[PDB]
This record gives sequence, structure tokens and C-alpha cells, in this order.
Amino acid sequence: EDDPNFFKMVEGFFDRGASIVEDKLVEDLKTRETEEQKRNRVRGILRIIKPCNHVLSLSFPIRRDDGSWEVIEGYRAQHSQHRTPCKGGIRYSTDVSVDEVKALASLMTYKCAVVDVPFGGAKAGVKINPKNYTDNELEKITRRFTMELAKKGFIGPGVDVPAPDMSTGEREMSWIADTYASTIGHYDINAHACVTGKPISQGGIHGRISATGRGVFHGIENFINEASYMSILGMTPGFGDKTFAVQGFGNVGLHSMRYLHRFGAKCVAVGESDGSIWNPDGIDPKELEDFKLQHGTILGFPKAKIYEGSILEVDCDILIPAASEKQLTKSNAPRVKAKIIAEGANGPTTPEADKIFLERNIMVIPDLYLNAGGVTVSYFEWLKNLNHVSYGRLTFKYERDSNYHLLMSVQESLERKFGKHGGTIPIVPTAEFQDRISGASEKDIVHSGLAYTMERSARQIMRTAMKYNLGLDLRTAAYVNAIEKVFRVYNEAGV
Amino acid sequence: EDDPNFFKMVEGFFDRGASIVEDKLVEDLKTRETEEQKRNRVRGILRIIKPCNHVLSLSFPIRRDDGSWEVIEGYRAQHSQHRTPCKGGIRYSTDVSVDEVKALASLMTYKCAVVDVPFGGAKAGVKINPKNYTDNELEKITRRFTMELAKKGFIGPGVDVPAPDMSTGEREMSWIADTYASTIGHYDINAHACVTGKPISQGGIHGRISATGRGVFHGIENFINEASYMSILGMTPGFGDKTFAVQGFGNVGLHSMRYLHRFGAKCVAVGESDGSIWNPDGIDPKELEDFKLQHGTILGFPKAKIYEGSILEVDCDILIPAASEKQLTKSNAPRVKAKIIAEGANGPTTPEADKIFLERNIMVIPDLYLNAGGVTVSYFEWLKNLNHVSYGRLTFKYERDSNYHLLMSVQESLERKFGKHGGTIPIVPTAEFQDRISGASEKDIVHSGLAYTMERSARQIMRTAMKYNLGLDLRTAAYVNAIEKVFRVYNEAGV
Amino acid sequence: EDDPNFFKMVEGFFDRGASIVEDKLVEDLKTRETEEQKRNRVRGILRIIKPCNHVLSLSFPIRRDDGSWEVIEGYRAQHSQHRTPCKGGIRYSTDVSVDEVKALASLMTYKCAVVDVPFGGAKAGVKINPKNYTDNELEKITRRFTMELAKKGFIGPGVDVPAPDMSTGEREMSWIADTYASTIGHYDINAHACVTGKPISQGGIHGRISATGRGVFHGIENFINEASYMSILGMTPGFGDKTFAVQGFGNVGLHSMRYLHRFGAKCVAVGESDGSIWNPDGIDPKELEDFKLQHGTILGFPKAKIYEGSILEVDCDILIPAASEKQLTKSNAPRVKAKIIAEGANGPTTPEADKIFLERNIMVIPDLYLNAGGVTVSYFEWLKNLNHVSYGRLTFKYERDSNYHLLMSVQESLERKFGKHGGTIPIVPTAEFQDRISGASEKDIVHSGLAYTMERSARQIMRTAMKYNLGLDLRTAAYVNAIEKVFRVYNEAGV
Ligand SMILES: NC(=O)C1=CN([C@@H]2O[C@H](COP(=O)(O)OP(=O)(O)OC[C@H]3O[C@@H](n4cnc5c(N)ncnc54)[C@H](OP(=O)(O)O)[C@@H]3O)[C@@H](O)[C@H]2O)C=CC1
Ligand SMILES: NC(=O)C1=CN([C@@H]2O[C@H](COP(=O)(O)OP(=O)(O)OC[C@H]3O[C@@H](n4cnc5c(N)ncnc54)[C@H](OP(=O)(O)O)[C@@H]3O)[C@@H](O)[C@H]2O)C=CC1
Ligand SMILES: NC(=O)C1=CN([C@@H]2O[C@H](COP(=O)(O)OP(=O)(O)OC[C@H]3O[C@@H](n4cnc5c(N)ncnc54)[C@H](OP(=O)(O)O)[C@@H]3O)[C@@H](O)[C@H]2O)C=CC1
Ligand SMILES: Nc1nc2c(ncn2[C@@H]2O[C@H](COP(=O)(O)OP(=O)(O)OP(=O)(O)O)[C@@H](O)[C@H]2O)c(=O)[nH]1
Ligand SMILES: Nc1nc2c(ncn2[C@@H]2O[C@H](COP(=O)(O)OP(=O)(O)OP(=O)(O)O)[C@@H](O)[C@H]2O)c(=O)[nH]1
Ligand SMILES: Nc1nc2c(ncn2[C@@H]2O[C@H](COP(=O)(O)OP(=O)(O)OP(=O)(O)O)[C@@H](O)[C@H]2O)c(=O)[nH]1
Ligand SMILES: Oc1c(Cl)cc(Cl)c(Cl)c1Cc1c(O)c(Cl)cc(Cl)c1Cl
Ligand SMILES: Oc1c(Cl)cc(Cl)c(Cl)c1Cc1c(O)c(Cl)cc(Cl)c1Cl
Ligand SMILES: Oc1c(Cl)cc(Cl)c(Cl)c1Cc1c(O)c(Cl)cc(Cl)c1Cl
Repeated sequence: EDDPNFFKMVEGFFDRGASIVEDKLVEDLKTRETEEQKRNRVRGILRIIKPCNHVLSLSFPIRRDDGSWEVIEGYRAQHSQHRTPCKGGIRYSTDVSVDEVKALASLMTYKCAVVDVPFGGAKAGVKINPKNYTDNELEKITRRFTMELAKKGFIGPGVDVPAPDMSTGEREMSWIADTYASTIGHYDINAHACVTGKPISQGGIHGRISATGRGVFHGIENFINEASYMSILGMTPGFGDKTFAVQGFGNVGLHSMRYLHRFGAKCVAVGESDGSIWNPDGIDPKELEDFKLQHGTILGFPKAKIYEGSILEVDCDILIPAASEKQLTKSNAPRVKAKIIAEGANGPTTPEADKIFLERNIMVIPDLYLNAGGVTVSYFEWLKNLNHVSYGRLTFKYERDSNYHLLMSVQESLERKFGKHGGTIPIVPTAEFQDRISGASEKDIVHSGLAYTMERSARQIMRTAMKYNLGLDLRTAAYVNAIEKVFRVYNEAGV
Repeated sequence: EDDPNFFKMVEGFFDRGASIVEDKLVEDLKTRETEEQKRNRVRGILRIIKPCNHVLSLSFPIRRDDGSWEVIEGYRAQHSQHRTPCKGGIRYSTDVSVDEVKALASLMTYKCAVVDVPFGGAKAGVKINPKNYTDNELEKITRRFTMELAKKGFIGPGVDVPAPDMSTGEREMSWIADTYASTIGHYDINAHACVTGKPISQGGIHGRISATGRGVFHGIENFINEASYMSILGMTPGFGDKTFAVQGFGNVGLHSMRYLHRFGAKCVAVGESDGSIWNPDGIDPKELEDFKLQHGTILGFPKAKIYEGSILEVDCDILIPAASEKQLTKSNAPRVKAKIIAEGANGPTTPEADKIFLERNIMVIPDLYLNAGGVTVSYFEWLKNLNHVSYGRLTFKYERDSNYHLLMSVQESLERKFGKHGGTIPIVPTAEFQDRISGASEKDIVHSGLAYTMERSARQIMRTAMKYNLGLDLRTAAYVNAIEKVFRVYNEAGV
Repeated sequence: EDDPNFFKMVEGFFDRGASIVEDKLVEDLKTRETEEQKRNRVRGILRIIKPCNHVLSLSFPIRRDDGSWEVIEGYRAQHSQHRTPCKGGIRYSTDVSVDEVKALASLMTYKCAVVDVPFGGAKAGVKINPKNYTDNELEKITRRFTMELAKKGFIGPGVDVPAPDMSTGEREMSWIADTYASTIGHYDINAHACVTGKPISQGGIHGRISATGRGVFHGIENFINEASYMSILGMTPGFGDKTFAVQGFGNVGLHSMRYLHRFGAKCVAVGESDGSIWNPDGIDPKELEDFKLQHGTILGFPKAKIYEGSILEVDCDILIPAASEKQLTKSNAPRVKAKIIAEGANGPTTPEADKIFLERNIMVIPDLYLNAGGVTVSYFEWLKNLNHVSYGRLTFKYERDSNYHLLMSVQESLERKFGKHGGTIPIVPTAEFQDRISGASEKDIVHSGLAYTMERSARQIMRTAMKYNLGLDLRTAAYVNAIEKVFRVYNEAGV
């Protein structure tokens, strides 16, 4: 009950936001036939943006360990190409259908527009349940899948760059890169930039794994510290006195929990497919993770009870959906308790849940902004691959020396003016500037680059929510920017 | 009522035929684990054949003559690649969906297996009604469509070679070739072999337009002259005393009517979308065509009345469906009158109509054989393009001389043995051998090559219908061969 | 008269400068056969530099809006490739001939040598009068032109990178990039680096439009502030008391006027093809531009009279030719009034006008230096495209933090030495260092990079004019450096 066509579901958000700005897009336009044919031409460009450009559907055979033949299905969709290459991960699930992949792909592009990553949207899906395949079988699958994508122009450094999503980690990325760089890209100087989310030894970048969590953190942080928004929710600014619950203890889930906890937030609930756990006094990220690693499940965790009932309904301040889509529907929407909904996963709530949450006066930080930390960091990995140099190497020593001389320049100058009367005036770095004395390292850029991006995009949305009184409809605010940016292109290039 | 999903409908025919042969495919197999794991491996290979390998879905913009923006959808599916390149036409219709294109694509491959054309199956569709677009708009569409196909490996001399289908003629093929050879294939020595059904001046081959009609003729001819099959129908062999009716006065329809009429068959009905016409005394192909060209419709034709009622039900000997799919369904099936059903179009009858026709004892010459004359000739065009010489050029003079000497060798020899007593014994060619004195021409090869193929494939099917007592279930007989052939490749190819 | 072959005209400047340095190029040379065969080998290398390497001549058809067929001609020349790729704009005019394109191409390479941009010279021309073609027809032309260039290796990220010139702006560049990245470069990770001067939304860079004007400004600034040169002209250093007149109110014209005016210079005349305008009290850049945009011409401008007579002869301090070539010839040369000639356009003055201006003691700042600001900025755009990151993104936050700590390091140190006695010694940034606290942004690098380059190259020329007493023959000084740099390269290469 309340199950909408994910693709159209996203189109819904797009159209809603399209209207809001349609007027501006016509005013800025300065063409000759100034008459409202301008208004049609804008609507024409919009009708062009909405649909995917290329969608590849695969069906290929693999040989099961038991010697039998099985046909596996997979898809890869390229939504837009107003920016090259396309970006978007690969989800391994039995729920993948073209409609889903087409939707996630489109979310990737608007996602990038919000966060200013120069990539068009894309997304992949292989209809399998990894839990029923041996490691050996999976590898054969992801490798062969890379090939059939390659052969048709659906993966490449300047075409389409995959990344992780559901049930795919750096292990999968690692095989993808290897297959590509060993075959199609044997001569490509940018071969390893054909995919992101790779192991660091494979050319991955620091913190891409925890990237999304760290991003989710910044997303919330930017909003839970506004008052303008916190008042409307009857909430005190700051994390120190908040309790949250998260659906999905995975890449985006685990790390989301990790960072919030790090800033005095309390995890009162954690969920999965098998069940949810709870504890009003709070659950710890590190022991839960080790229990989960050792036992392969969160159910049974000693310092917490096996909560019976919807993880999406538990009593808390912030609800973090980090599982699959449409978890928050029209049904359960009214029974959420939480004041803040930080959309960790892509499209975890239906259009109607939004509607209800708006009325219920519960703030929903949209997915296409809140979870954009993943690509922001993937983009940094991609730049790293192109550069072929790890940040800081060429300059670590030069800056260090240069910095000590800068500091020595004020010292010797002051000793000159205040003579022997002041004796020596030692100018040493503080503990903080000491940690920076050489300049930024790879770790430093990811951390601050992400932060700069999450913060900067937050303001861009807030600023918009104001200019159009969307109040707590941040999702619409977010799409306005995406459209506003993606449009400025298609317009300025003869479509 | 009864209009199943097209793709599975064809899968239906495949499975049915799969069973019939499954046994043979296991007997011929000579592997080590001779136990019936052999039977699973065969079923495994079959599960692999059935689905399409690659399906590209396009969505791109074109600029309407009135200056507006419209998004047009198109698809191209590559069913199999056990043979390279893929082959199959492009249909321009508003009824094209992936399911349809996926179906037609699969029919192309089995079609080729029956007729022995070394191509894997493929098919394209662009969701538009050509009748609502100017010539200028169409060209923009077909050209841009060729590009988006090219960019993703869905058109190329050794990859996928398109051809005509519904609402696409040599005009469209001509633009396709031009776009390709002018861009992607500028350096390809086989650039113009990227598509068939081209204008002869564009590298087309003689008779490709009337190819399918001529083929349909041969298909019927091979069966309407067996007695073995004609007896079971209570019909005298030969065309001389037969009356037929055809649904669709198009490329496959018009020419089908043309050739049958040429051999003393009488066209009593012709149909279209607007309506059907009739005349028990027979309608003439040439005057109907000129009326149709001059007036843009068959309705109103002077030497015939405007028949009210289903063209598929009119009283005649042979019913030729040359329109779209599923015309003959479970409903109207029982009211057909005709004894012979020559499937001109692809899949014009549902699985149940078959069933009824079997019982009703009405012979149905399957589409995947009867209309294979098109690709057989397309294949000849493709070979012509690769050869870069039209049949006969290099040898016309040599054979002519060589032949006159061969004939002169018996002459001078006989004059030698019978001396002056017999005087001169002139050895001149007959009128027939004179027409061949130089050897086969492009026209000659198409005509006899087609004939050789239609006939040879007919026997292959008949021969099969006997070995498995399918009697009048020729469709199943046809699929048995297709499967039987497509199989061997995969078996010993490394699957 | 005085209408020489634009190509030889430039060759003239080259030979003249060739001689001046020939001696040095032989002295530095340290080969075995030290005898003056060295002097032949240098002359041999020079005979090799002078001519273009590849010149493509195009002739292709376009379809006029009124349905008719017209053949359009175009050329693209690649002068040198001692540096890859080639660089140089596209001029849309009816005056384009191979000789012109070959000339402008050669000016591009020496232009780059003076300014240190690692590109060999190139240039294009399409023989049409844009003023007689609709926007729709132009686009068809520029797109099809990009294709015919592509097909033959005359456009590509690492081959030949076009840019704007006469009657071509970012609109044309935008279509060029689009056609390339959508076809030939669909897989190129550097596809959008196939051309510069693109809209910013298309990957353009900040200030490339006003780049040349800004450059022209710096060019003059570096010379109008030397005294060494200002004395010889009987002129006070500085812009504050100068009046200039410019021929051509276009990309290079308008912005040239803009920047000079910004620094207290007074525009007393502005010209075009239809006519010139004047005002001894000065004309304003902003109102003239708006009049020109609204009315499509400068003639009629309220705050100025319609000057009857040559714009190249008006009374002023500095004459800025920003129109086509050979405007200042032997004829009108003696009647110029201005003391300074800032060659904005490429080769606006004939070899003899030079001669006269030398005698007349009028300083001519050579085109191949003065207007090099365009490529310098185009080069920055190209680097931007390769980098796939806009300057500053990765480091904005890190530097800002790092800087506050640097400043905090002196603060905490001083508070330590001067204890409570000095209380807090707050170390805050000035307004200027505040504007830089995060580091350079894209805007910052273009502006200072251009300045660094214009200034540095000015000194290189002055320094040379001295070592060879060319006094006011800066053109010859400029070519000496170009040759001196390019030669070295063909030298050490294996030729
Ligand atoms: N790098 C990334 O992976 C990124 C992902 N995202 C977003 O987050 C989501 C991806 O999470 P990833 O795929 O990152 O998570 P990972 O697969 O690790 O998440 C694993 C967890 O998800 C739980 N889970 C799955 N389905 C449900 C469900 N219906 N209800 C409750 N729990 C469930 C699993 O339980 P079980 O194991 O029993 O299924 C498991 O504990 C995507 O939708 C995407 O939009 C965004 C940016 C980065
Ligand atoms: N080279 C080829 O074209 C080949 C074609 N074929 C087969 O023939 C069919 C292709 O026909 P082409 O595409 O050759 O035909 P063309 O478009 O000429 O066929 C035109 C005729 O089809 C009629 N028609 C369309 N829809 C219907 C309908 N729903 N009911 C009755 N009549 C209808 C049209 O009426 P109207 O004009 O008013 O729309 C017109 O008279 C395919 O299905 C294919 O399997 C097989 C091999 C080769
Ligand atoms: N990136 C760049 O664009 C660079 C440009 N340059 C130089 O500047 C020149 C380019 O100018 P752009 O092409 O920038 O100028 P744009 O075409 O805008 O210049 C337009 C102006 O040129 C005037 N004009 C053209 N021909 C004549 C003529 N015969 N007599 C008088 N006025 C004339 C036009 O008048 P009207 O409109 O009535 O024809 C118009 O006002 C080039 O030759 C180039 O070497 C230098 C460096 C880089
Ligand atoms: N998968 C996973 N890795 C973790 C986790 N916590 C820490 N890591 C580690 O991240 C490590 C390197 O971290 P760098 O300092 O050394 O980590 P960091 O940037 O300070 O981590 P954050 O403070 O969360 O941003 C790796 O060696 C991982 O073991 C976790 O909860 N899950
Ligand atoms: N539409 C149509 N085309 C025809 C017909 N007859 C011949 N053609 C043409 O086939 C032409 C050249 O044909 P020929 O070499 O004379 O044909 P043919 O071998 O005698 O034709 P069949 O007799 O093989 O059809 C092409 O230009 C077609 O237009 C016809 O009755 N209808
Ligand atoms: N390119 C251009 N821009 C103009 C002109 N006149 C006004 N503008 C304004 O340029 C504005 C943005 O200017 P900026 O990019 O910040 O200018 P800038 O690079 O600091 O300008 P300069 O310091 O002269 O190079 C827009 O909002 C326009 O309204 C003109 O003649 N040419
Ligand atoms: O140039 C390539 C490469 Cl190296 C890989 C792929 Cl998948 C594609 Cl498609 C191309 C471009 C290309 C080709 O290289 C060839 Cl020989 C044929 C085609 Cl129809 C196309 Cl479009
Ligand atoms: O060359 C390519 C590349 Cl490298 C990518 C793509 Cl997608 C396409 Cl379509 C082409 C085909 C192509 C072209 O698009 C053009 Cl204009 C010229 C050539 Cl001689 C070639 Cl071979
Ligand atoms: O790719 C070719 C081919 Cl097949 C032939 C030639 Cl004579 C050349 Cl020199 C190339 C190099 C080349 C290319 O590799 C691409 Cl992609 C485009 C272009 Cl216009 C060109 Cl000239």
C-alpha cells in the first residue's frame, strides 16, 4: 500500500521543483522572441532532462561452482551527459529492475548538481542475492559484468565511472578496476579511474569508505545548528542532547552512527533485514560492529534488547534510513516519533510520506544532498587517479622549510626593532599549525573538501528554501538548484 | 482477449520445440559424464539461448519543424551473437516497446538459423508514427538515431546490421548508411555494409525490395506442390486454381500479391488499416498499386467493392497476413475459411490460433521460414558490399568466350569424326543457355540464391515434420532446426 | 596599394628578426664541425620553421533555411608542432583565404613563444558573412565544420585546439565542443578540452572573454610606465593623462577600451565598419556598449558626434587597432597623430608602416606580444579542462584554517614573551590578506597569471631591444625571442 513507480516518484520531485523555478528560468533568459515561447522552450529543455539517455540491459551466463549454467541479469543506465563522465554505483540485489536503476541513475545527476561534482548521473544493478553466491562466483560475475559493460561503452574513465552501492564494497570495485585496466584499458593512462570506491592499495583514496557517513554527519550538523530550523522543530541546537536510530548497519549506516556518536549523539536503535535492536541508554558503534563481524548479525548483541517493532517508528530525535528505498510510506509515516529525517539512502521515503512529514512538521533532509558525500569523495579519488600523485608528496618538504622561514621572518624582524632590549623573540608554531606545517596530505583534503562541500551546499539549499518559502520542504529546494544548474548547461549549448 | 506478451509468446514456440529435440541433443552429445547431467547441461545451454544479450534503450531530442522540442524513444536489441554480426530491421511505430523489439529480435536469429544466414538476431524500434512527421523531421530522427546507436556499439558492419521493417524503406536505410559512412565509418572499408535494404545506387542489391514477396511466393510454392500436404487439406496442387487474400498492401504485402498473381493465383481481397476491399473475380496488383499511389489508399478502388468485415475471415484458399503481429487470435481463429495460412508478417498468429488451426486442419506456414526471403537477400547485399564488385563484372567476358569455345570444341570434334560427310555441324546455344552465356549477374544470383534457400529450407522442415509426426505443426518443425543449429555452435564454443 | 601577401608580410618580420639573432644561435651551438656549416644548419632549421606543416582546405554543403543548397569553404592550418597541441582561433569572414589563415596560424606560434604557452600555432577560417545567416544556419555550419575537421585530424584535445576570432564567440565554441564530445570524443576523458573560449557552463574559465582586452591593458601598462621608452616619445609615464582611440568595438576592442578607461585613460574615438564616432571629452565604455546592443551599431550614440574621417588618424595618444589586418599601410602611416600603436589585432600594420612609424618615432607594441593575453587565458582554460577541478576547491578550507593558525602562531608566541604585560596581541588579517585567506580561486589565477605573463614577457623584449639597439623596433625584438626559443627546440629535437 503506497508503492509508487520509483522513477516517476523521482520525476515527481523534479516536476514539483521544476514549477517553482520555471518563472526565474524565463526571466534570466534574454532571447529575441522574448514572448512566452521562451516558456515553452524552457519546458522543452526540461522535458529533455527528465529521461535517461542510454539504458543497457544485460543478460549473460556464468558457471556456478557446482558446474551448472545460470543466466544473470544486469542493467546500467546513463541519465544525463551534460557533464562527462557519468557517475553512479552498482547495486547487487534481486530487487533491481530497469525502473529502479533508471531512477537511482537520475538521482545521481541531480545529487551531483546539488553538490557541484562535474558528473552526469548513472547507476547499475545486477539481479542477484550475493548472500547465495560464493566469493569465487561473485568475482566471476562482477568481472564478466565489467566486460559486457566495457564492450558497449558503459564503463570507462571519461564515459561512465561506477562505484559501490548495495552489497558491493571495495572488493567489487577492486575486481572491476582490475578487469578493465588489464584488458580494455591496458594502454589507458587513466585506466584505474574507471571506477571509484577502490581499495586504497588499488588507487582508492583515504576515507572513501566512511565518506558517506562523514557526509551524513555534516549534512545534519549544518541543519541541527541553525535555530531558524531548530526552533520550528522545538529543538535545541547541537548534537550533545540528541538520540538517533538508524535503519541499516552497512557502509552508509555504520559510519553514520560512528560519526554522530563521536559528537555526543546517542544511538538508541539499529536495524537490519533480520531485525532491530534497541537500548534507551544508547548503543556503542565499536562493540556493535565487532559483534556483527564475529556473529554476522546485530541480533543477539549483549548490551541491547531485541526490539520488537518497526525501527522506523522507535522513539528518537533523528531517524536515519540507510537501507533500500521507499521505507517511509504513507502508512507508517504518521507513527515516526523522530523530529528529523536524515535521508541516508536514496529515496527512502515516498512522495506522500513527505506530504505527511511536512504537515506533521518533521524536517526531512533530502537524500540528494545529505548522502552526496559519497560522490564528493569519489570525485576526489577520480581526480587523484588522473593526477598520478598522492597529495603533498612533491611539496611536503618545501612548505615545511618555507613555513619555518616565514615564521623566522617575523622573528628576526622583531628582534631587529626591539634589539637586545627584547632579547630573542622566539616564534614557534602552535600545536595546530604544527600539524599543518608541511601542508595538506591526502587525508586532509578529503576531510576538508567534503566539509567545504557539505556546508556550501547546505547554504545553497537554505538560501533557496527562503527565496521560495518552502520552509521545511528542503527536497524541493534541493531540486531547484539541481535543475537550475543542469538547465544553465543544456540552454547554453544548443541542447 | 488473447493477446499475450509477445516475447514469451515466441519463447513459447521455442520451449515447445526445445522439448521435441531435447532427446536428440543428449544422444549426439558424447561427453565423459554421460549420465543425464548431460540433460541438464543441454537445458542449461537452452536457458542461455532464449534471452537477449544486449538491449539498448534510447531517449533523445529532436527539433520539430515548428521549432519545438520533442523527446523520442527508440530501442535496439541484440538477441544472440553465436554468429557475428547481428541482423534485423528497424520498425517505426507507436506500438514499439522493449518487449516487442526483444521478441522480433529473437525471431530474427531463429529465422536465420532456419534459412542458414550467418547472423545472430537483432531488431530496432523508434516509437513514432511516421504519418505525423515531415520528411525533414524523419531524416533528422533516423540520422540521430544511427548516431546514438553507433556510439554504443549497436550498429556496425561486423556488429549489428540493420534493415527495413514497418514504415521504413530504402529511404531510411539510405540515410542510416550515409550518417555512418560519413562519421564513425569514414575509414571503414566496409562502411556501407553497416545496413541492408539500401537504394541500389547506395550499394543496395537487385530485388531487395520485392525480396520478401518473392520469398513468400517460394515458401508457398514449395508447399502447395507436395500432395503429401495438399491431400491432408483436400486441395489440388498448384497455384492455377487458388484464390488468396492479403492483410497489408505494403512491402511484403504488395509484392506477395504480385508474385502469386503472376503464377495464376487470384487476389480476392486486400486490406489495410482504414479498411479492406474485395472482388470474387480477382483484383489486379498493378492497377491497385497505382490507385493506392495516386489516392493514398486502397479504399475507393473502382474494380472492387469496399468489403465490410474482417479481411482475415474472407473466403479464399490462402490467407496472407502482412500487417502487424497477433492478428489471428483465439477469437476469430475458427472463422477463417482459408485452408492455408502463409505467415507473411512476424508472429501474426497467437499460440492458441495455432492450436485451433491445427485442429481445424488448416496449414500454417511459419513466419520464421516463409518470410526469411528478406534477410536472405539482405545477406546477399551485405556480401556485395564487402566484395566491392557487383556479381559478374570480372568474369562476364571470360565466360562468354570460354563458353563459345567449349561449344566450339564439340563442333570441331564432330566435324573431325564425321568429316566432310556431315559437312558443318553447328553447335549454337539454345535461347535459355544464350541468356546465361556470360554467367550469373547480380540479378541472377539473388533470384536463384533465394530460390535455392527457400526450397532447401522447406525440405529441411518437411523432413523434420516427418521424423516427429508434427504433421501440420510446421512451426514446431521449424524451431527444431533453429534450435538444433544454434545449439551446436554454443555446445562446442565454450558457452 | 600596400596590400602584400599577409603570409610573406609576417615572414618578413620573421626574417628580419632571424638575422639579428643568427649570430647568437651559432655561438651557443657547440657541435663538432664548428666551422660555419653551423651557420647553414641554423639557416636550414629556420627555413623549416617558417612554413606551415599541414593546411586543410574544406568545401562542404549546408542546407539554407529556405531549402536551397549552398557550398561553403573553410580552412584550418597547422603551422608548427614543436609543441603539441596546436592552438589558434576560427575566423568567420568572406576575406578568409588560405594565405590569410596560413599567416594568422604562423602568428599564433610565435605569439605563444613570446608568452610561453606550450602550443604550436594554428588558425581557421570559414568564408561566410555571419551577418547574412540565421542562428540556425550558423550552428549547422559550425557543427558540420567541426566534423570535417575532426575526420582529418584538425581538431582534438592533443592535436589542434580552436578558439574564438572574428565573428565567433563562446556561442560557436559551445557548439564545437558539443559536436566533438558527442561524437569523436565520446570516450575521451579530455573531450571538452578540444576548444577554448567556451561558455563557463560548458567548461569555460573566468575572464576568457575579456582576456585579450585585459591583456592589451597590461601590455601597454608595462611600456607606458618605463620612462626609458616614455622619454623617447616625449610622454609622461602613466595612463591618467592619456587619450586613446580604438578601431573595432568587439571582443578585443570593447574590453580594451573598458580596462584603459578603468585606469583613467580617455576614449576619444571608437570605430567600426559602418563608421567612427568621436568626442574629445571622452566616450564611456558602458553606455556605448548598451547603445550598441540595443541599436546594433555605434553610429548614432547620443554622447558623441559621427566623426567623419579615418579612425586611424584621429588625434590621440594611443591608437588601438582591433579590426582586421593591414589597416595601417604606407599611405596613411604618416598621418596618425598618436605616439603609441598598441597592435590589438593580428598584423594590423604593413612592414612599411612599421618603417615609417620607426622614423616618425612612434612606438608600436607588436601584436605577437600585446594580444597574447587571449591564449594565455585559453591555455589556463585548457589546463582547467585537463584537471577536472576548478582551482581552489580541494584546498579552500585547508588553507583558510592553516592561515588562521599561522597568524595564531605569532600571536600566541608574542603573548608568551610579552606575558600579561602586553595582554592579548590580536593578529588579524588586513582587508587584502582577508580576500586571500583561502588561497587563489579561478578568478585569482587568471588575473595574476595573465599579469605575470604580460609583464615577464615585456621585460624579455625590452631586455632584447637593448642588447641589439632596436630602440623602438620591438617587433624585431619580439621575434628574436620567439625564434630563439623555437629554434632551440627544433635544435635538440632529432628534427
Ligand atoms: N558507498 C555506498 O555504498 C553509498 C551508498 N549510498 C546510499 O545508501 C544505500 C546503500 O547502503 P549500502 O548499500 O551503502 O549499505 P550496505 O549494503 O552495507 O548496507 C548493509 C545493511 O543494510 C541492511 N538492510 C538492507 N535492506 C534493508 C531493509 N529493507 N531494511 C532494513 N535494513 C536493511 C542490511 O541488513 P541485511 O544484510 O540482512 O540485508 C545490512 O546490515 C543506497 O540506497 C544509497 O542510495 C549513498 C552513498 C554511498
Ligand atoms: N524487409 C521487410 O520489410 C521485411 C518485412 N517482414 C515482415 O512484414 C511485416 C512488415 O511489413 P512492412 O513492415 O514490410 O509492411 P509495410 O509498412 O509496407 O506494410 C504496410 C501495410 O501494413 C498495413 N497495416 C498496419 N497495421 C495494420 C493493422 N493493425 N491491421 C491491418 N493492417 C495493418 C498498413 O495499413 P496502413 O498503411 O493504413 O498503416 C499498410 O497497408 C513485419 O511484421 C515483418 O515480420 C519480413 C521480412 C522482411
Ligand atoms: N581571443 C580573441 O578573440 C583574440 C582576438 N585578437 C585579435 O583581434 C582581432 C579580432 O577581433 P574580434 O575578431 O576579436 O573582433 P570582433 O568581430 O567583435 O570585432 C568586431 C568589430 O570589428 C569591426 N571591424 C571589422 N572589420 C572592420 C574594418 N574593415 N574596418 C573597421 N572596423 C572593422 C566591426 O565593425 P562591424 O561589426 O560593422 O563589422 C566590429 O565593431 C583578431 O584579428 C585577432 O588577431 C587577439 C587576441 C585574441
Ligand atoms: N570499516 C571501518 N573502518 C574503520 C572504522 N573506524 C575506523 N576505521 C579505520 O579508518 C582507518 C584509518 O583512519 P585514519 O585516521 O587513520 O581514520 P580517520 O579519518 O581519523 O577516521 P574518522 O575520524 O572516522 O574520519 C582504517 O585503518 C580503518 O580501520 C569503522 O567503524 N569501520
Ligand atoms: N513496387 C513495384 N516495383 C517493381 C515492380 N516491378 C518491378 N519493380 C522494380 O524492380 C525494379 C527493377 O526491376 P527489374 O529488373 O525490371 O525487375 P524484375 O526482375 O523483372 O522484377 P520481378 O519481375 O523480379 O519483380 C526496381 O526499380 C523496382 O521498382 C512492381 O510491380 N511493383
Ligand atoms: N563580459 C562582460 N561582462 C559585463 C560587461 N558589462 C557588465 N558586465 C557584468 O559582468 C558581471 C560579472 O562580472 P565579473 O565576472 O565579477 O567581472 P570581473 O572579472 O571581476 O571584471 P574585470 O575585473 O573587469 O575583469 C555580470 O553580472 C554582468 O552584469 C561587459 O561588457 N562584458
Ligand atoms: O574506439 C572504440 C573502442 Cl576502443 C571501444 C569501443 Cl566499445 C568503441 Cl564503441 C569504440 C568506437 C568504435 C570502434 O572502435 C569501432 Cl572499430 C566500431 C564502432 Cl561501431 C565504434 Cl563506435
Ligand atoms: O572515433 C570515435 C571515437 Cl574515439 C568514439 C566514438 Cl563514440 C566514435 Cl562515434 C568514433 C567514430 C569516429 C568519428 O565519430 C569520427 Cl567524426 C571520425 C572517425 Cl574516423 C571515427 Cl572512428
Ligand atoms: O584511427 C585512424 C585510422 Cl583507422 C586511420 C588513419 Cl589514416 C588514422 Cl591517422 C587514424 C588516426 C585517427 C584516429 O585514431 C581517430 Cl580516433 C580519429 C581520426 Cl580523425 C584519426 Cl586520423
